[PDB]
Amino acid sequence: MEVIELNKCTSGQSFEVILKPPSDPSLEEIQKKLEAAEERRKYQEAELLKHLAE
Amino acid sequence: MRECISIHVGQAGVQIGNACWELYCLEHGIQPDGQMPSDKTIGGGDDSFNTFFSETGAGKHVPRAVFVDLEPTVIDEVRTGTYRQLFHPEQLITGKEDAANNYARGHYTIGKEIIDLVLDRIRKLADQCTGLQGFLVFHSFGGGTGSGFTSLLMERLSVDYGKKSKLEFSIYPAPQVSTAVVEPYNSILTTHTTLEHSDCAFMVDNEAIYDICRRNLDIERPTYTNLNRLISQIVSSITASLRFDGALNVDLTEFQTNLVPYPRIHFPLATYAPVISAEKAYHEQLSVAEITNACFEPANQMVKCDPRHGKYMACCLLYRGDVVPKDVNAAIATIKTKRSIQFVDWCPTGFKVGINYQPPTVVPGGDLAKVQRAVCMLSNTTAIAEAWARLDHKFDLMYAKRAFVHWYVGEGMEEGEFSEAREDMAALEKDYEEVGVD
Amino acid sequence: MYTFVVRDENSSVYAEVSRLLLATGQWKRLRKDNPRFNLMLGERNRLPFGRLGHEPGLVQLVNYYRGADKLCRKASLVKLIKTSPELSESCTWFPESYVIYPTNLTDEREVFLAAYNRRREGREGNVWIAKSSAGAGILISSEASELLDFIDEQGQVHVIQKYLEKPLLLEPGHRKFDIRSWVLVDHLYNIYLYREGVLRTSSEPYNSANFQDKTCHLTNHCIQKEYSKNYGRYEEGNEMFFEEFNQYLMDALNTTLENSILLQIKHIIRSCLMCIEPAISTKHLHYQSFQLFGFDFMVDEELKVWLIEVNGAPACAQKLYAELCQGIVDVAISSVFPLAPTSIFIKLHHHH
Amino acid sequence: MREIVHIQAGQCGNQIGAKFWEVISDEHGIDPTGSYHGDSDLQLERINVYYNEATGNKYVPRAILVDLEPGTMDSVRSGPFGQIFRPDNFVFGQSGAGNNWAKGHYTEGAELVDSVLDVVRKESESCDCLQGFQLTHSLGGGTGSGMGTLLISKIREEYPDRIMNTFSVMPSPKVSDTVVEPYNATLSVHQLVENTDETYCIDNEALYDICFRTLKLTTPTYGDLNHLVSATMSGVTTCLRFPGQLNADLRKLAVNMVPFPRLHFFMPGFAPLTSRQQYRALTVPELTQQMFDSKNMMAACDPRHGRYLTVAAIFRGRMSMKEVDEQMLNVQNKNSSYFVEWIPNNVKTAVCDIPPRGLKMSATFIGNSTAIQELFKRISEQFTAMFRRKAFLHWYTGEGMDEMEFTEAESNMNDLVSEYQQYQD
Ligand SMILES: Nc1nc2c(ncn2[C@@H]2O[C@H](COP(=O)(O)OP(=O)(O)OP(=O)(O)O)[C@@H](O)[C@H]2O)c(=O)[nH]1
Ligand SMILES: Nc1ncnc2c1ncn2[C@@H]1O[C@H](COP(=O)(O)OP(=O)(O)CP(=O)(O)O)[C@@H](O)[C@H]1O
Ligand SMILES: Nc1nc2c(ncn2[C@@H]2O[C@H](COP(=O)(O)OP(=O)(O)O)[C@@H](O)[C@H]2O)c(=O)[nH]1
Ligand SMILES: O=C(C1CC1)N1CCN(c2ccc(F)cc2)CC1
Ligand SMILES: [Ca+2]
Ligand SMILES: [Ca+2]
Ligand SMILES: [Ca+2]
Ligand SMILES: [Mg+2]
Ligand SMILES: [Mg+2]
Ligand SMILES: [Mg+2]
Repeated sequence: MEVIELNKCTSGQSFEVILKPPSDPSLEEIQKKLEAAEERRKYQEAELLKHLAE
Repeated sequence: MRECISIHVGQAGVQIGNACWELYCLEHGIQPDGQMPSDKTIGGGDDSFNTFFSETGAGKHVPRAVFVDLEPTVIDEVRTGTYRQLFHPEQLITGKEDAANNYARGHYTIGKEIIDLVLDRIRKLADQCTGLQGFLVFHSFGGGTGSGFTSLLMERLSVDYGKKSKLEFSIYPAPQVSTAVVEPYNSILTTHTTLEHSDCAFMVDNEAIYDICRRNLDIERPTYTNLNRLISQIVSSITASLRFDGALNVDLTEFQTNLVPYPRIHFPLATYAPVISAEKAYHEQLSVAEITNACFEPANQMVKCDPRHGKYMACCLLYRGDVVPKDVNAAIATIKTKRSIQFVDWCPTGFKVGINYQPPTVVPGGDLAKVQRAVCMLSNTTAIAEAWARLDHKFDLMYAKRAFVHWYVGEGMEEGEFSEAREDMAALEKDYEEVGVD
Repeated sequence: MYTFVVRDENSSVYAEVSRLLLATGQWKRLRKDNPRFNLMLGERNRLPFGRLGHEPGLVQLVNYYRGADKLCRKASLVKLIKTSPELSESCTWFPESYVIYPTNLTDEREVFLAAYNRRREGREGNVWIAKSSAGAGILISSEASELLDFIDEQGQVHVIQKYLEKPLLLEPGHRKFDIRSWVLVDHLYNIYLYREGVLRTSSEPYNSANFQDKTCHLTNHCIQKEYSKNYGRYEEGNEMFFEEFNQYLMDALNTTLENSILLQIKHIIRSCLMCIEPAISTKHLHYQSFQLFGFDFMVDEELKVWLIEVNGAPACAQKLYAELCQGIVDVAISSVFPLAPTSIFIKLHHHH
Repeated sequence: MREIVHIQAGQCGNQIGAKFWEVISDEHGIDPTGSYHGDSDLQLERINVYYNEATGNKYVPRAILVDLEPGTMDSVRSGPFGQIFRPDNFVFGQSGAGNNWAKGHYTEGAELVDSVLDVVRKESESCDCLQGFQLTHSLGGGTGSGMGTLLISKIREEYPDRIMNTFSVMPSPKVSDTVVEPYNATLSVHQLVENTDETYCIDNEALYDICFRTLKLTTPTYGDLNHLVSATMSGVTTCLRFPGQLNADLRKLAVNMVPFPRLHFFMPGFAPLTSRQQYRALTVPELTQQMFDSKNMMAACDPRHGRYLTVAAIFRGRMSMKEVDEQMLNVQNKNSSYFVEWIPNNVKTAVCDIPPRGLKMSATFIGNSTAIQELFKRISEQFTAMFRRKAFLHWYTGEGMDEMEFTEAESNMNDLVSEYQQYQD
């Protein structure tokens, strides 16, 4: 039950009690993901318009 | 002094962000017009509260915050609310139609077209900071914006601010206050793509806040205003160290140092007490031992789970009010001889304690009664895995039938991203089991 | 109209409880995966406790206490007793036991041999029994070498404990036996002891000069009905009920089952369950638990009661299924979900 | 500012569409001349959703009236609120459609469809942010069925990423005008399967039985049946026209109701339905028990014959929202054998403080139930009864159609039934 690193200031204090010792995707790569999904939306809408044109 | 920029995404993040900044102003003595009489340095200063507020030549204390929503109704409350004068228009960003609770729509379809605008507005706030620590990001799991656009913003912040820490306040989906059904999908999608980008996240389960509001506050059917005012108290308890003089959790990095020994396992459980109804005739003031003992009752946890059947990796005790170290240690001793507190063998069995003498501030007319002392415990338990298990099971039920998947594929998402995100959650669940179970 | 789910088709007990629940016309059984249930008759292994109590408006109840395995595992019970101050290492009603891991894997090998050498040198009876939870696999021997070598040949944790060389033998027959007590713990953590017990007797004469033939030493209902040639001679199915056993104690020993044995049993059930109450109580939990336990006791020739083990999913005696299953529905299920005596249980009062 | 464009086509579509604008105009305080006269700001909060604001604070519905003959729309223009509609928004011909899907879709209707789209484009071009479209029509005639489904096909081509919901009256031999109704209904259903995000299936027989059996109306009229549809339409759009719990747009509402793109046909319901014992206060238990009762549903399908994929309910009036949840969570947890268990929390409830005219409180039911397959089985059976003999086909082949197109519509509907059947097991 040890108290270590006791710090006191005007608005409070803090300390540590020990009870027992122990035993990314680049900017380019993101643009590709965003544009690849945008391209799948364009393709799906094209098949819809191609369907409606038929 | 180092600055923190808060980012509020989606309806949940914006309304929660609104409640916190209201609370911050009442705590730091700031008026709705941005004026702060106690700030003797006009138009400048490197005080502790300056980590969250900047100052104009006219003495206005302006939050270091950005509000983002794909639809404007929630952010229009801020533009016209009580604290409209605090923010300037550049800080409030709104689209014209939301993501319809569709992750793919917020991340890809709409997110792609507004991500650069948000980064620009954030860059402006960053350009006012002499030493930016990082970002606090508020959002929901369930919303199409809160889930889908946040994960895109997190990826870009990791690129544009490599050496900056990013903490989250995330709202876990609860059926009692949700008319949606696809929220398990969004939660898992956003956790997968946000995992590697978030240093420390505080999950708040709406189900937990709902019961605390009915149980302790005697609200029959709580509103978002009720939930948010309680949630902003816990948020204030967690961010107080950054805004006040002190020596514990004085910068965003210290949160990971003290609460996250393993990177992926960065979801500390939060417990708060006491929550006393204001309508009560007058409540007996609880002691340090009583409120500390309450921190091990599931009824006051931000995520309902049983820590008695987990292992602790870290534990932080944040006190506010009339509390002295003597009483803390005295209570902690008693609890160890009465409670089930099993730590992992590769972590010390101890508690870091912070005390701020200023008692919890309460919004006038709110539901919470003014107490003389309160505490918030941050403990990294494997028991919080129960929440990942619950959420992952709901995902499996719908995904077996591919229910609602066409809504995501229709916005440009590949079905493979579903199973890819799910297998990541399976790996996350296995990590908790290797750390907690024998 | 209450709803329940069945997730263990092998439980003879709760099969009868479910059969009774439906008979009331006020309980509806749902598919085993329907989460909108009031009562879960859960599985034995890996019961998903984390998914309980998260259905809006549904008060949910389960028939297993999360964490009670600490008390129903051979190796866990030994650890709980030695490390729990409420029971201490000097616990007088539990045989000396040691946790021994096979060498192919803390472990108490040296601690066991230290106590073993002490007995051998002191001329005292030095007979032990090695067993594990992964058994139908038990070995009784007086040599420490045989016990440890038997465990190494296996691959699971075992327990070596002292063998009661002075058991109380029933007459006529000169035969061993054990006592099974069923205990129900409701959501409020009241400890109810079923008024009906059973003595699983051995139909073979106890022989202390031959531990090789384990038919007279092991009183398991399956062993007697398989490796015993006098099964059912003295009592039907080698099952003597408290009425007869009590009558015997009066004629033979001039004492009652209550004074001589039951007081110690009630004391043991309390000490065990009160110990783990802080760890498994669902008092302030988002769901409610209750569980039926099966305690196994041994009695020596001094009429001292010894705890053998505790079962987490016990079966019942054929003649007592109806009365006990109905008793579970009365105090455990209907107490939480009421419907539109002279209790068969004995409430063991205690401080929570 | 999430605007909705309303289109009503054909006799049924315009007579039902008219009563709809009559109902909500009263709820928003709009008089027959377009001038507001309410006493609550909630009436104007979401007023732009369905109304345009003209000079002098006038509110003009955002509605387009379409027909191939002038008769019905002459009635509307001379009807109660006839003056409230934009004069330019009346688009009609003189030929008529002769209750022939081919005339509404391929010949007569094709000659008029472009001028309708010009009005639609005009209304859309003024919307700050278009939510989507809603169409009222019947499936048993020629205009609302044949030309309505043609309008949807051309609206989707020009607005591919906008929501399209319809209120579709399904024919029944009990309330029938012509024998070719099964033909027209089968041909429209496939258009709706492909091109609507939501279709509220309103069965004329269910409406009839409700008027005769529940309402005790000796001799029901089309007017009586339409009173039920107006009330149901006012119910489902309550969450769009007033502020409350949910503030979702058409797309978010569809996202949570439609787990599969083709299975988007809803069974609507309404409560109370009282016969003239009409002043008695209706309790929350009664509102809930009726709302889920089959007799209160307008699809003429027994839900106990299938399973709910998703269920929504809107409660209107000053009531105990706590006691609301108690009765809802009671109906679910007492009949969970009819809800699919692989969509967690598929029963959602919302409250609105404003009750309908002359009702302390009410509830509107919206079920995405696999039992709707019984409705398509009926239509298919009646279709094949005639088509096997090619009866009345000449009316359609004379308009350029071929028998093959009928065979395809037949297969499409029977596939639709097979899709509902797999999800019911
Ligand atoms: N605690 C709390 N939760 C909220 C609040 N608003 C919404 N939620 C929860 O957030 C989830 C819905 O996501 P939203 O945040 O509303 O959606 P969004 O982020 O705006 O994204 P969109 O789909 O585009 O609207 C549900 O689980 C709600 O219960 C709030 O103000 N406070
Ligand atoms: N220390 C000991 N001294 C004497 N006999 C013992 C003993 N340990 C076990 N036994 C004998 O073994 C039998 C029960 O063994 P044990 O209970 O350990 O195995 P088990 O758990 O598979 C049977 P059950 O679970 O049904 O009670 C009893 O009949 C008892 O006579
Ligand atoms: N509920 C209701 N159904 C109608 C009405 N008018 C016609 N119907 C039904 O709609 C079908 C006839 O279609 P109709 O609208 O007259 O054809 P259209 O004018 O060419 O579009 C038949 O099945 C009728 O039962 C009405 O006013 N109300
Ligand atoms: O599609 C629509 C609108 C076009 C009418 N709705 C279905 C979903 N409804 C709903 C009700 C309660 C609720 F809690 C959630 C959703 C409301 C209406
Ligand atoms: Ca200053
Ligand atoms: Ca990083
Ligand atoms: Ca012509
Ligand atoms: Mg939103
Ligand atoms: Mg056993
Ligand atoms: Mg007609």
